[PDB]
Amino acid sequence: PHSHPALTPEQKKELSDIAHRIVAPGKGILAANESTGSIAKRLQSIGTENTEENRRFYRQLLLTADDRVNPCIGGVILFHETLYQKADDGRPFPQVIKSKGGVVGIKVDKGVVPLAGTNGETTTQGLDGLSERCAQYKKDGADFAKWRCVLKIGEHTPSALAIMENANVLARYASICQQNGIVPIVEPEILPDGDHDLKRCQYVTEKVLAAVYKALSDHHIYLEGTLLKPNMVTPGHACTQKYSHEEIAMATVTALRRTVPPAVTGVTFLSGGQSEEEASINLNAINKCPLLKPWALTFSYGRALQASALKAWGGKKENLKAAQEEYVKRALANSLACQGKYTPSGQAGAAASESLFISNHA
Amino acid sequence: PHSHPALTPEQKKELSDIAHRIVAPGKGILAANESTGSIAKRLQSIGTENTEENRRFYRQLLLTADDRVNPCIGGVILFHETLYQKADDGRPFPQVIKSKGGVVGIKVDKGVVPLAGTNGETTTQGLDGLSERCAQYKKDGADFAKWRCVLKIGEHTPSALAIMENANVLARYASICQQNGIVPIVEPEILPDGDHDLKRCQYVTEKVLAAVYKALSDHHIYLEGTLLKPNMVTPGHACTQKYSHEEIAMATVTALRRTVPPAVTGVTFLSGGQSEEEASINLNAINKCPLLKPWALTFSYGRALQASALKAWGGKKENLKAAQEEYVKRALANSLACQGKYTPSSNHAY
Amino acid sequence: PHSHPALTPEQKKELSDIAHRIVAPGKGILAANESTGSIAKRLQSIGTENTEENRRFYRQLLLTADDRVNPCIGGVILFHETLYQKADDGRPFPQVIKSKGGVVGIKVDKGVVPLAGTNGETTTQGLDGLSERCAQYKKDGADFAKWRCVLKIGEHTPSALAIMENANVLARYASICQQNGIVPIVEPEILPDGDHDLKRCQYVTEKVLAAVYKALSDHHIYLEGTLLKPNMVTPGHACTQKYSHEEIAMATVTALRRTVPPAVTGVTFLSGGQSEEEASINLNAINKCPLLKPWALTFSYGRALQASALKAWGGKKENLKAAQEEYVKRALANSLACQGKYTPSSNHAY
Amino acid sequence: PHSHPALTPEQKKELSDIAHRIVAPGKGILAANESTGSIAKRLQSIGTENTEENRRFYRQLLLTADDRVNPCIGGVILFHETLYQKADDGRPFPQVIKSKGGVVGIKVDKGVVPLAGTNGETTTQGLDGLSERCAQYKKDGADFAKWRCVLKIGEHTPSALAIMENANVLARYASICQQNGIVPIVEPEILPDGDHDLKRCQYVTEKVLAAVYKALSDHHIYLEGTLLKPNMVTPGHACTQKYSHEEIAMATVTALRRTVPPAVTGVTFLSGGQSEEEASINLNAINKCPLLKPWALTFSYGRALQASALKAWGGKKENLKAAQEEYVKRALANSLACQGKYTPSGQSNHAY
Repeated sequence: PHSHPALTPEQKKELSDIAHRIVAPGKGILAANESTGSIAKRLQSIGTENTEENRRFYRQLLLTADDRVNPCIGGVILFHETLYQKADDGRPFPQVIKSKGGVVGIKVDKGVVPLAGTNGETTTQGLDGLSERCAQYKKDGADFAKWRCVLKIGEHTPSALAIMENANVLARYASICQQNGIVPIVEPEILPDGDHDLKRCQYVTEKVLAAVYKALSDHHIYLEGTLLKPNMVTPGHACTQKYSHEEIAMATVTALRRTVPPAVTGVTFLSGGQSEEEASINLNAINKCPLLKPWALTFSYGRALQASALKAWGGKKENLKAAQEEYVKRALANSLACQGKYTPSGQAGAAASESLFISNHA
Repeated sequence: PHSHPALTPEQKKELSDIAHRIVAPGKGILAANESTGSIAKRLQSIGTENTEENRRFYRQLLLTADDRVNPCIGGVILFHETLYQKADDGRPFPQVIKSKGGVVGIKVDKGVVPLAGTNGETTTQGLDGLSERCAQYKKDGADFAKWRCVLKIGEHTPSALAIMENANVLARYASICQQNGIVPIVEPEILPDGDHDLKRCQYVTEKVLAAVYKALSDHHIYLEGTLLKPNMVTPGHACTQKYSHEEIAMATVTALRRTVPPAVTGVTFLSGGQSEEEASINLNAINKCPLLKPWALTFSYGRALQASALKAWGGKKENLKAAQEEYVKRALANSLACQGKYTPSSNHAY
Repeated sequence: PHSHPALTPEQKKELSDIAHRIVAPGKGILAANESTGSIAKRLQSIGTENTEENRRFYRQLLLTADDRVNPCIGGVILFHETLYQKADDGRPFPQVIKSKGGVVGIKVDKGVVPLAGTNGETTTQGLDGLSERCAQYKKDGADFAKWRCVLKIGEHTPSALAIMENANVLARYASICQQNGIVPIVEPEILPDGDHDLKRCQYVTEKVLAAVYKALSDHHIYLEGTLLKPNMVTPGHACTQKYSHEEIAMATVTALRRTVPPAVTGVTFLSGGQSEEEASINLNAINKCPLLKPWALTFSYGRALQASALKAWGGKKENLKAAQEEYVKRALANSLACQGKYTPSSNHAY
Repeated sequence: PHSHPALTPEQKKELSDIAHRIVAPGKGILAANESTGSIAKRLQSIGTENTEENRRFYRQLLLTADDRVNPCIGGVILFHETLYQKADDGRPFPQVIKSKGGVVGIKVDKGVVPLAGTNGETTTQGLDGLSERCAQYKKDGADFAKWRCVLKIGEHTPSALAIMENANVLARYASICQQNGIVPIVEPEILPDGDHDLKRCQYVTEKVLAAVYKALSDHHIYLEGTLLKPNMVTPGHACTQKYSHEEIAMATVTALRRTVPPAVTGVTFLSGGQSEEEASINLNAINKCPLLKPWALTFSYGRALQASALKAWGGKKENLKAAQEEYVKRALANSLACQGKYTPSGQSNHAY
């Protein structure tokens, strides 16, 4: 019951200042850390070879959009490869991101692994030598990190074991990050897979988050120097009953109010299969919910920000302008949504309404 | 996991409404639930025989203070005996309390008991037949309850066992209360005894509250239908280092912000033996602290509201008026305090 | 962590000695602690009024059987009422029990209560004032106590909350008993109700017992001064698949080997609705299981020891000898069973 | 509340047979898994250059001792490098180990790392890619593994976080091993450093082992297919009070009886810095303790088996025989001790 300060006042100030800059009013996160195995399917959809140059070019396309995205993007998450690549003008991507007022993030987990004795459940690995990697990434320009755990709703899931194990490992990952001046984004994703309804997702989300913050407390984590990346509370993808955006918003904010301490600097929602438009409309409704919310409620989207741009590009170099324009459109929209000032209008492509849901392959 | 609704929409509405009424803006709680045993020493200090009549008169004196206290008192905690007594005019005390706009509370725990194998630590008893008692109390005018758990800061305390057992028994007590329409006030008091500093109190408070809310979650407690009664964060009574009210306020608000969910309707601070003036000044600083507070921050005082009144009374019925005047002044003072409008005359460092 | 001895070497020796005497080779326990409301149906089955005198007579009938039962009975559990009744010769029942070489036990729990937010799950109450009660029972002749927690196998049960809460309350009960020189018998019964199979009962039984002993550790419980009363591992009462006695024995012993520390003095199995013969045959197979068992494996039966005697009696004083004869028959059968000497006439698959 | 079998009957039988063979009556384990950095200190103590060939020669010296050690050694733990080395005749070391009746073991953890917010406490890393590593080692001749967690007795240690985290990681390691047919040896070592007495060590050992087995249960670990490598229960090194071997044995067996389920196949004690003779006398006393012990109580020594051999060798090829003789003597002495038949010649429980 004795205190052995894990961080110093200076270390706390550095972590808190970083977390606040990432989720400053009107700002959100662009999750462009897709691996080669993942980005491959993306490039394939538009019939493009999955080469290092193509991946480089595509990342450059998103990172070098006009200055209209500056007020919209507070942070950009990159994959190891991209952190060490450069734009056509020789500027390292981390430098390109910062020159536009954004903070650089890096994925540090090494994927999910199966939990023996469970019904298809998993935990995440990547703690080995994480300290040394964080210290090096910090030097190379990164200020925050990404780590994803995955849970699923079923007849016997998520189980007591899965919840406890995933909560404990997130805490370890957060502790090591903070020791190296890196803001950890805690990500306990609850998949939308299944036919459960809204209230069931809310119940599970509440139990999961209560377990996550108890674990963070046991591990002496500095919450002001962290961010939370949860799933919005929605019905199952196969649920028959329909709900409005106001209901999803109310269920989501209620779950958070019952589990997330005010000390947490911000919440950056994951789209999880929602369409570009659907993701923006819900984020907006959440920010308009009548209930009191002591934390920033913004975005951290991957495909929900790139869908239209990826299609507009098509792998054709002469379509750069068209591609970037679609990206900019979604950034501005979400910027307004994280402020509760978004109202969808006329020119909203069909690709923006397409469901980006993919059944969890396992 | 699978949900088995512990409460219906109607039941939740009831508990939430009661909780909000108690901690409404500018309002607090008067803790007058002392037992014959715990009130003994006090009547002794003013040379007054400890008889039911004298107790009834004293309680009457506090509950019948003039209307100036109405906007100050949102709740009143009574001891079993008092819940069934009447004022001179024949009105049941619960009725007197309600007519002045206050909510009636009742003490339901049965005291602390020693935890074998610990360095003098305890847990609290009172769960047996608690359901039937809450239903009976509800029928007789009570809408919220009090249950006190006690922890101590020492070389090896509070231990892992004490923190875990006290947090678990508090959840059981809360569960039973919510099934009978009674708002449970969770009170995990960490004594100020000792020579520890301010940062050590903050550390222990953070760990305790964290354990408390995890246990409330495991037991499916409806937070919006509860209140929290914690100790303020301060140095031990024997600490040689000095701190300002602003530092006490910052440490207190920071600790709560790191553990108490926004859904909790309100926080009613225990006085923990502080003087009337000290408990008021500190509550004021807490409400003026810059940090954002998603819950009401008010009072739930015992001696911090009765001290001067008990003295002015001294058992003399002729002192009624003088005694009530003292109580009215502390009620007004704390009402301004819980709003940050009272005046007697680097957060990264936490 | 730091040590703060809950017991002295003398207190430990007293508890260990008591525990060993109860489960001495060939000895078991007679569970005759049925309440008025529980023995009511037992008496109406034989058209006998449920009066204090009839209950006193029936208990006397069992407690005063001839010396043939002495070597078979190491302990007898009584209900409050019976602990203060006397046989026709004026002798207090606790004296009658001790005079035959048996240890006296007393039921101390206060029944189950519903756990809010669960699918009909419960926990057990009775801790309030338990310390004073144990001190009094000790003076009146009791050396061990009984406390029953109930768990059920279902689609979503037993839940994480039920397991944790029941395990925790059993630990509080055990701690209080040992502080008063009373040997606590830890009873986490998993009902056989349902259509689940043998493997499912073994799984749940394994998870519950692990939680029970982690709890007893956290609360500093002296295991040598305790006994365990669990359910045998069997298929659900309505399971379609059928199993042999050897299978039941293997599932039961394997489950116990994976969770019960060798320090535990003994295991006294509950009958759980099994017939008199069935309960004896299963206990016999358990003792013949070709695996190492570091603890005594005996019995603590209620109806599985009284069924025939109760019927033979039929409420007629003229059938005293006949009734006791039936009791002696089951006492001898189980005495042989707990030794693997009873005759009515690939463990990696677990 | 539902079961989803992590292992099949065939997988359980395999893990169980391996565990029993390792701790069969009269047999123990030789821990020769020192790393390059660790072995450096050992070689430097005898003025010998720390080269691979020198390490190979030394490991060979122990692995090729005469057949007298056969009934004494049930298992041999190796470091990665040694698992892929060969004897002079060209035979792989794991082949040499098996031909002499021993089971081959491999160290799989990746060392300790500091736990932030604690008073110098740590946890252990090494889970990343562990499943692939175990499958590869199994194929190459390994049947059991080693993973070491370290806890320390102090003013505020072991803390709740340290105990909980170390117990959890050990369970993760055990789970992955069993999925690959490798028997995991759970090693929660409590350091003997400090001036604490016998009672304090027993208390701490009891609380640690309780958390360890609760964690193994939560992760669905098959106990019959595991072994435990705990510290003996002794006073701290700086403890002023003196104790007999009988008191050390009683406190050790008492702590184990109160926490280790009888389903555990065996207990292989670590020497924890004790002298060669001390570790043998205590192991013998532990086996003679007048209490019921439902599991095999044997050894898993490093320096308590190599101390004299390393010195007798001195790094000189001409001293091979003299060096091997020293090793054999300790192997024979401990073989008797884990049976309670040890002798210098060569042939109140309530107070705890």
